[PDB]
Amino acid sequence: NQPVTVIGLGPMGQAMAGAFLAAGHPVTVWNRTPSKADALVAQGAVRAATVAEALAASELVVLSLTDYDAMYAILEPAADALAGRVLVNLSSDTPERAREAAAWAAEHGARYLTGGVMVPPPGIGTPEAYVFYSGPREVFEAHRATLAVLGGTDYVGEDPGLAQLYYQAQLDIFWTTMTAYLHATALVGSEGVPAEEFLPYATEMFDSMSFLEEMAEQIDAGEYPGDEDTLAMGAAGVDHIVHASRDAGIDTALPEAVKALFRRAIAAGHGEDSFTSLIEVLRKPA
Amino acid sequence: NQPVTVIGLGPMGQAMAGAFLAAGHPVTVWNRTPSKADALVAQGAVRAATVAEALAASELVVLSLTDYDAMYAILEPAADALAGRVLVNLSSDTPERAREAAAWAAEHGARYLTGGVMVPPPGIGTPEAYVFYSGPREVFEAHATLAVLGGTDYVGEDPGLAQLYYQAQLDIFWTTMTAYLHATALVGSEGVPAEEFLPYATEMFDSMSFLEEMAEQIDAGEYPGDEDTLAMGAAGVDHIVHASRDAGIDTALPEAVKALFRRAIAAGHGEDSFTSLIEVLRKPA
Ligand SMILES: NC(=O)c1ccc[n+]([C@@H]2O[C@H](COP(=O)([O-])OP(=O)(O)OC[C@H]3O[C@@H](n4cnc5c(N)ncnc54)[C@H](OP(=O)(O)O)[C@@H]3O)[C@@H](O)[C@H]2O)c1
Ligand SMILES: NC(=O)c1ccc[n+]([C@@H]2O[C@H](COP(=O)([O-])OP(=O)(O)OC[C@H]3O[C@@H](n4cnc5c(N)ncnc54)[C@H](OP(=O)(O)O)[C@@H]3O)[C@@H](O)[C@H]2O)c1
Repeated sequence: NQPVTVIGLGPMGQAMAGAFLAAGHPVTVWNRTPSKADALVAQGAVRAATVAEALAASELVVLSLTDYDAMYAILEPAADALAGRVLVNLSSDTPERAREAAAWAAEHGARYLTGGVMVPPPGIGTPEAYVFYSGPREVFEAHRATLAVLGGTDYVGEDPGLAQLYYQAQLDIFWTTMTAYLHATALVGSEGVPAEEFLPYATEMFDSMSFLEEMAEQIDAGEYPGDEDTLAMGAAGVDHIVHASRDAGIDTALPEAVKALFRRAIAAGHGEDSFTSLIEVLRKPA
Repeated sequence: NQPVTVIGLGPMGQAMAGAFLAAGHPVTVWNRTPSKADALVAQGAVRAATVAEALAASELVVLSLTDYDAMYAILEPAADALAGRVLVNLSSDTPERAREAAAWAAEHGARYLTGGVMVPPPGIGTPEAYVFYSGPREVFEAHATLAVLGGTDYVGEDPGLAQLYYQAQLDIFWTTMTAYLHATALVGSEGVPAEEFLPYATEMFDSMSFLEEMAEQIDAGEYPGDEDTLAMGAAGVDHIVHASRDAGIDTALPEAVKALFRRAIAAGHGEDSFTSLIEVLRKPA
């Protein structure tokens, strides 16, 4: 009961359009590569010939593109067709690029919402699916239901860049943690321990991290009471990891980066504070 | 019952000695700072007057010291008393330093078990604690007393293995903690409290349920890159670097991740699964 346009027919976009179509929403679609639409048009989507047609076809225009450079390459030549439309950009990019695009959309008559999808293309439309949303609350509340088709709707604030900040911070946890798991698996692997043999121990390590609330409370108070886990303690242990990694013939760049941050914080006088104090150097460029 | 000596009465050694004592073992203790044994001695522990008498008091000698340098400083002047003893070094150090110490102990007639303790001092004695052990399987099998401290997790004969497993677990711990704090600082740049983002970060960690598929890929050495290629990850890491830069936060951690992705792409893995990054992590630059 709401027309929807989907610019961007990549794995993600195709999934969104299909979910919109399977929810019964009128769906118009466009893509630099039309062949990517043959499937949805066969399922009942309208392949627009131009970007202008797609934009006019619906007020709600959801964008799933590689990056914002792609958006501007698509939409700028049709910028005079953006008036009245609501652009919901779900493409990954920087917060600042989102705040710049929001201003660009405004000057061209369009409203702008930023979105960060937290599921793979296949996950779109499942209970585990949720999308960070930021921008004008009224515009969000006006199109929440339509967007819920794709997954949970999580409005995080008015700043257009906030949704992407949340997304980037989550991927910052993800990729860095994945690299740590691979580095540790390589370390034990240097003595012939299969990855599937270390997996139980790695898995239980992550289940042991049930104290993040305490750390978050420390950060939010700006107080890092030392007690059972000084930063100096972690610094000594990180040195053992660096030295073990070297001895084992594996890469040392990752543990060395962690070590240098600990040294920064100790030089700043947090050695006796809780290791949460490390955030104080993480927030300050060296 | 079965005597046990504990050398090193810092927070961990004090907790280990207490556990042995509460479990009914005869316990002899030694520490460079003797005041730290007072509370234990008041409960039945024997304060050895000399390191060598501590070694002689029990065949099983548990060491809980800062590093292996502390061990040699303590034990070398008394190396002739190591004969017949079983040294169980629960001190954190490198796998190579463990192998070296095992050879030194054998030169003095002592057997050697390496241990890696995966709980803080308050965690000793819970059945939910565990300790990696490596060294002669017959020596580990003969020394029930160790279970007083927590689970006994024997990883093999190589004396370096227990510390290898331990350093790898701590590798995950500290790097993941650094990532959590950096990401928390990133959203905090715009005033999002850590306690508001934590629910989302917790979901992230609870969503890591594919590590098995990664484990099988590593063991096969096959990194089928179809769904999530390394190139796609690198592009995401670049946005993270740039967002961190724009936010005024330190970029060293994300730049370190970015450099590893670049190395893997330069090794031909751009279109492989992100697990292929292990091929650069297994080899120095
Ligand atoms: N799970 C996820 O994959 C996920 C999660 C969160 C966010 N995102 C964001 O959503 C995007 C889309 O998901 P994806 O990675 O599956 O697909 P993708 O490969 O990034 O496809 C992006 C889309 O952008 C289009 N495009 C790129 N450059 C263009 C240009 N110069 N002119 C016109 N169109 C251009 C592509 O058209 P063609 O099809 O013709 O190449 C394609 O439809 C991601 O790149 C990311 O930015 C994805
Ligand atoms: N959460 C934890 O505390 C924890 C958890 C798991 C593993 N570990 C590991 O277990 C070991 C024990 O740690 P801990 O918590 O007890 O604190 P610690 O400060 O590492 O232990 C200090 C102990 O080592 C002794 N020592 C240090 N340098 C010495 C030297 N040069 N000569 C003689 N004795 C020396 C101290 O003697 P004095 O007491 O006389 O000063 C004391 O008995 C460490 O290797 C640590 O990495 C700790």
